Amino acid sequence: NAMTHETDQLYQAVQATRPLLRNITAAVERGTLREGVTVGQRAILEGLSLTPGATAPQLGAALQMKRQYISRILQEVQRAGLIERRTNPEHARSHRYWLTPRGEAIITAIRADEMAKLALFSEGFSSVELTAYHKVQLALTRFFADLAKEA
Amino acid sequence: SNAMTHETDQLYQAVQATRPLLRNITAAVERGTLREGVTVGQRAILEGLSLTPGATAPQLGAALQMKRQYISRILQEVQRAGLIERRTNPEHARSHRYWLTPRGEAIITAIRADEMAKLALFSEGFSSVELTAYHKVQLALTRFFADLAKEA
Repeated sequence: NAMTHETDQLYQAVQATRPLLRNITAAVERGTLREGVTVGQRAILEGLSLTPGATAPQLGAALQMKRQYISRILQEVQRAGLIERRTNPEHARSHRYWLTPRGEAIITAIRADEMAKLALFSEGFSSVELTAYHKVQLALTRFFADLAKEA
Repeated sequence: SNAMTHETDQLYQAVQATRPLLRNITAAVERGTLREGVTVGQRAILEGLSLTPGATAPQLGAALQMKRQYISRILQEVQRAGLIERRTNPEHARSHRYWLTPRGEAIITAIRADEMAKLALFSEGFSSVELTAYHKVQLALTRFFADLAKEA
């Protein structure tokens, strides 16, 4: 039973993952709507910022999102003039997408606002505490993945 | 890039892991629950009734932050499996109140013992100070984003 206090505490942290994800999404949306876009649209803009010229299937794999969802969001951001499609002379059906200057400006603004807010949050903790958070967060992700594949 | 960029880039990567983490937790938990013959959703209801014996379905819904349709579906599954029972509510007949059966009790106990033993295995890889920092920052982040969502 010597580990009980620690596992009770860790379980409480693990249980906060679900409300945390809901709160991240809702907080993110506050910032994205100021730039006229949704959270889902932001995800696609961030994806194309990271990999200019990606295909819809590639974006789906990178963002771990279903084809249907990627397809809908691509249409929304394209209609809004935030991305453009260029021809793919190697494989014509493999449509490739790039941010437009406006889409670039929007995702840049969103990211700067988000990092400024993360900086605010971080001011309340030592870098040692935050580094421990990161290490444990990633190790838990790994740990549960392994249990799901193996146990 | 100002002096905080390294730290916020790292924290951002941690925040971004929240979605695959929740997926992986759910998948890992399901491995344990199916060994005792139940699903993850069924486990959530058994755990809720373990914590508050005699709860109503709306009370469980509020405690678990789940929709009434979902709670209703799961309550039927566990009742059909003989894991919970409904008792009469002579104060408000409409307000059905539920309790674990001894079988439901055995199952959720077994699931919880297994989950905690696996959390202890994980925890062996870290100092208690690291894990405490994780808990503190986890809960502080939950609050921080809640506040942004309500206020910004």
